[PDB]
Amino acid sequence: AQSVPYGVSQIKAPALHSQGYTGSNVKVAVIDSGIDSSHPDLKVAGGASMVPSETNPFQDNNSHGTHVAGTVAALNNSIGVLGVAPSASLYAVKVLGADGSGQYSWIINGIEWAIANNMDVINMSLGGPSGSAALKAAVDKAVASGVVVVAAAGNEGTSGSSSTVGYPGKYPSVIAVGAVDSSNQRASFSSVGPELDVMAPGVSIQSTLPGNKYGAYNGTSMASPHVAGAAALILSKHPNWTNTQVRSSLENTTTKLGDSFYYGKGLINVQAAAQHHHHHH
Amino acid sequence: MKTEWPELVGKSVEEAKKVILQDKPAAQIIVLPVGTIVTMEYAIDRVRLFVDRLDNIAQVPRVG
Ligand SMILES: [Ca+2]
Ligand code: NA
Repeated sequence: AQSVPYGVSQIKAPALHSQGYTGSNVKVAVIDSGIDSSHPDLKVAGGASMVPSETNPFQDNNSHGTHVAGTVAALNNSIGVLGVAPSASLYAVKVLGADGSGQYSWIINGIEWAIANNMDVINMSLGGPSGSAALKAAVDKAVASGVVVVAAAGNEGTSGSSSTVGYPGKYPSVIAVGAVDSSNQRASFSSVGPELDVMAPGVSIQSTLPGNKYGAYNGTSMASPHVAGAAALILSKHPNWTNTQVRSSLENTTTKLGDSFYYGKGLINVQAAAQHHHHHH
Repeated sequence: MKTEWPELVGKSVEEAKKVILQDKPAAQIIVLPVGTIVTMEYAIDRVRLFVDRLDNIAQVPRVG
C-alpha cells in the first residue's frame, strides 16, 4: 500500500489530486545530487550531469537528490510514498557530487540546461553563504524566461536580527522556502530574514532514497520540493499561468503563522493557491 | 550541548577535527571547499568543515 507523507497532506495537495490535477506535463528540474532513476516509486523523464567526475545524472551517490525528487513527484501507485505532483515530468540535473557539494559554475550550468530544455519549475534544495553575480544572473535569466525557481532558505537558524537566508534563495527572483513541522512550528535550524518567502514541511519528511529505500530527512531541502511540487500542481490546473502568477498564487494564499522574519508569509496551501481568487486562510 | 565552534575559524582542519571529536565523538565530519554550494538537509550527526585553499577553517563549523 502507498502512504501519503504528512507534509503532502499538510500543504493540501490531496485537494488538487481529487480535482484531477497531479502535475501532468509540467517539467520540473531537481537541480541536486542526481536522482536514482531505478527507484520503482520514481519516473525520471530526462536530465544531464554538470559534475565533471560523475557523468551520470541518474546515479545518485549522495541520496539527497532522490529524497528531494520523491517529495516533488513520487508516483501515485500502490507502493512507497506519494509525491506532491506525482505526474510531473521529473528531470535529474546533477550539479552536486557524492559529498553533497558543487562548484558555483556546476550549479549555473545546471540552471542554464534547465532554461535550454524548457523546464517549467526548478527546485534547488541547496545553498551557500555568498552569492555571485554569475549565480544571480542565471536565476534571474531562468525567471525572465518563465521558469518558477524555488530554493531552500538555508539551515542557519537565527543570528540576532541578521538575515541567515543563503543563496540562491536570498535573490529576489527566487522563492526562498523555510521549514516547519507538523504543528506549523518553525524548525529551529530554519534560516530567517526578510528574504524568507513561504514555509513548507521540513521535519521528519519521508521520501524515496536510492536502492529502493525510503526514509525520513529534515531540512529546508525537504521544504523546498513541497513548494516546487505545488507549483507543478498549480501549472497542471492552470497551464497558461506564468511563473509570476504561480509565485503570487502561493504567496497570496499561505496560512499566516508568526512574524514574517521567522515564517515569511506562512505555510503554503496549494488548494487555495490553485483557485482563481486568492486569499490567506 | 555545544553545536557551533566559532573559535575554530582560522585554525587548521586537523585541529578542528580533533576539537570537534572531543566535544562530539560520534560526529560525521566532512571536509568541503569554502565557496561551494551544498545540500540543505539537516543532519544532527554531521559537522561540515569548510576550508580555504590552505586547508584552514574558513567558516564557523556547526552541527547540521
Ligand atoms: Ca507511490
Ligand atoms: Na528570494
